[PDB]
Amino acid sequence: IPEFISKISYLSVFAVATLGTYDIALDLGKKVICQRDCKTCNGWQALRCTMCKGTGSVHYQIKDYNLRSGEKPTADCVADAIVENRAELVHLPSSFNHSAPLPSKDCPTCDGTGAMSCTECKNKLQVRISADDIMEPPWKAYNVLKKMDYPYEHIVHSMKDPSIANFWLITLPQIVGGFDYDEDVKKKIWWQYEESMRYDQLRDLVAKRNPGWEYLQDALVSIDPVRAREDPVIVKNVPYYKAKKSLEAESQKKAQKGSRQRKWWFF
Amino acid sequence: IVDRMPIDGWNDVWKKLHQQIVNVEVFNVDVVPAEVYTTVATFVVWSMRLALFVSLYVWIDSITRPIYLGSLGKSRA
Amino acid sequence: WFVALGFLVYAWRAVLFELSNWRKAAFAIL
Amino acid sequence: LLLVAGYIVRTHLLFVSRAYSELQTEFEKI
Amino acid sequence: LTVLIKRGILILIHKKA
Amino acid sequence: VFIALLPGILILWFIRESAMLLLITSKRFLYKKYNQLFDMAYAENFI
Ligand SMILES: [Zn+2]
Ligand SMILES: [Zn+2]
Repeated sequence: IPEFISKISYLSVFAVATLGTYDIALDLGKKVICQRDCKTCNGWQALRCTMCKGTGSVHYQIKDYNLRSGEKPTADCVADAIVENRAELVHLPSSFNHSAPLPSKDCPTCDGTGAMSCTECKNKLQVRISADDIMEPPWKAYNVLKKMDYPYEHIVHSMKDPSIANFWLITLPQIVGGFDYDEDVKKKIWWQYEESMRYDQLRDLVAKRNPGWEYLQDALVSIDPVRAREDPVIVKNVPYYKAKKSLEAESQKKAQKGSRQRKWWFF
Repeated sequence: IVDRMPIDGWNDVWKKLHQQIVNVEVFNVDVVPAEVYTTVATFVVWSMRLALFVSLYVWIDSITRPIYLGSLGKSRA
Repeated sequence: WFVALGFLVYAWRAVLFELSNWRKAAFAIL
Repeated sequence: LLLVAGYIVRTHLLFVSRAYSELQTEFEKI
Repeated sequence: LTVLIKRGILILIHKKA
Repeated sequence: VFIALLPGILILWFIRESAMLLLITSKRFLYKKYNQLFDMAYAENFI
């Protein structure tokens, strides 16, 4: 009994010793192992889930319904089919904006987080061997800053002026570079600029609420689809806005009635 | 702490951040003093564990163990 | 003893880590 | 540099392991 | 700081301790 | 990276040298002890 305790303690101290040596043995390899770099997710193993844009509250819709012979397409029958999954439940992005706001629930492709992990990266090759992580390189910083875009929106919106466009487009390159443009170059710049200004001219004209503005609204939705899909000036449902405008006019009429007969009782 | 901010929302995220924020805090901790800390620290900590175990072992042992051409001169005498 | 004093003042927070683990393990054993 | 360091490490690990095993057996002798 | 979750996962973390 | 990789190599080298010293000292001590035990019995007579 005493010899066994002495032996097991004298073996335990040396077991502690060899385990401790193995700790440093793994530790030396621990700072020369790095995460394998990809080109989709840059090794971060996550990109913004584009099918929900990162918001996550995607709209849902019933596409087809296998109705029983003898029923009417009501709403409760559709719900009962949803209980037994006899209707085609489909996911619509919140990027598509609809006239009727559909139920916005969590996106199954990202489980509500808003990102997809890089499935191209595989578990067998998730680690690298390079000691690049210790010496902070110029190329990683330049790459992580190459996806920052230097967002130019602060000049593109301010650019819509003939004198200011003249300055920015022509005068600044001619002064800084010390060169002079050919007339073909200047005229092509001016033509492409005037061609680009069509959408903002039409947006300004449709913003007047002048009579017959739905025709210019359809012109806006015809000239460029993607931008017109997000412009807040364009209304999805025209009778909606028109009758709400008439209702607001009669509402301020009755508001005037209230605010004018409220002053005839204290006298 | 936010989890796995994926790749490319930041230029949109900083679109709102920069308008709400009043003061950002940026930490500067390099890698090499951290790694020097790892190696020296695991050395000293594991030697501390070894010292505690060997002291306990030696004390408990010093307490418990005392309780336990070849026929010439052989032919004429 | 002096180089030991330097090495222990050097790594104070990690030593406190390990001592905290030792105390917690001892109280869990008892 | 990394390859040289890894080689030195492998030699050191083998030497330490065999030295500690021999020390264990030899202190078990006494 | 660069902790290693098993199956070979490297996670960068905050400063120290 | 060099000064980052240095201390682990150095501490493992001290571990190796300490283990070598302990093993060699124990080897000499056990050799002389076993020879002395044999020499009480088989050599010239003893004290
Ligand atoms: Zn990737
Ligand atoms: Zn999603």
